[PDB]
Amino acid sequence: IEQPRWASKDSAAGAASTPDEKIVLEFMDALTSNDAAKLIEYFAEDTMFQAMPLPPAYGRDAVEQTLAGLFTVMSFDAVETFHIGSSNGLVYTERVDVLRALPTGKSYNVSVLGVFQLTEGKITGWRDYFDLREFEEAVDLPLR
Amino acid sequence: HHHTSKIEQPRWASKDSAAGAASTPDEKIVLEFMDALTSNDAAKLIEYFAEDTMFQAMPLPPAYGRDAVEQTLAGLFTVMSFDAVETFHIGSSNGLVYTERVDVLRALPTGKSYNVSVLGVFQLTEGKITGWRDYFDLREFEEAVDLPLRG
Repeated sequence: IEQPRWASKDSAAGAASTPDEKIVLEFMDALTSNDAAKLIEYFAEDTMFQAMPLPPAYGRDAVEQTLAGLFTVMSFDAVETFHIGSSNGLVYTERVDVLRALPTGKSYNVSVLGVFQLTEGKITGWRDYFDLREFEEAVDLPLR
Repeated sequence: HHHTSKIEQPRWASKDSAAGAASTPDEKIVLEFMDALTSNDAAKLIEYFAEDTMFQAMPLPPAYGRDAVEQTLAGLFTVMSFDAVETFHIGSSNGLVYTERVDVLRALPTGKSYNVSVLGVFQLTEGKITGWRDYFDLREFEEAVDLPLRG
């Protein structure tokens, strides 16, 4: 994970400053477990998840199942957040996702900017924005 | 070709009236800049940018420096039009503004449009943009409007 030339050089750039931002960074770190049943405990009943190039899942069940599905084909290997901010109950994270395709054994660093919506310390919404094509090509695995 | 103007509120969008409005001076500059994008006028837009700045539509190579940004944005405006923007959420922290939007982009060679779901980050110092990065999927756009920007 190279520090992009545009990443802040401030020692606090990618660190938490509120309880909600803290919940997210911990949830981000937990992703490396590739355990949907574990991660769903971070989510509220009324929630949704969407990797924006792909369709969205609505409901705590749909999110768990979607994450489980993703984990049968891909390993969350590492994360680093270069910027984190929040406002009005939404947490934004500019980060890098190291993803590893199990069927083909290839890996690619995905530049991601995500948004989280939290109520009472639980996630009511999660959307990651990135380019799907370049990831697919780099790991020889189509996901659409 | 036809394409409707009304942009539907996503099911996941916040119904908090404050979520989509500017609460600080840095957030207001960004919303002004997002309304100024419909001008497709690099010369008008670069006035928002500092000398030490950068811009990158992440699926495409970045541009560093004020001159590079202007030429890159101008280049875009020869092939695509910026027809409309709606920002569902805008947030702010430690000099970085974030905006969850839909960019209604139209390909000039074909006349076709597409709603691009975008999440963006802006870096500001003294009210001038030192950085702008928009995260989205490019293939969705290329295929929808039949305008190839990457080979």
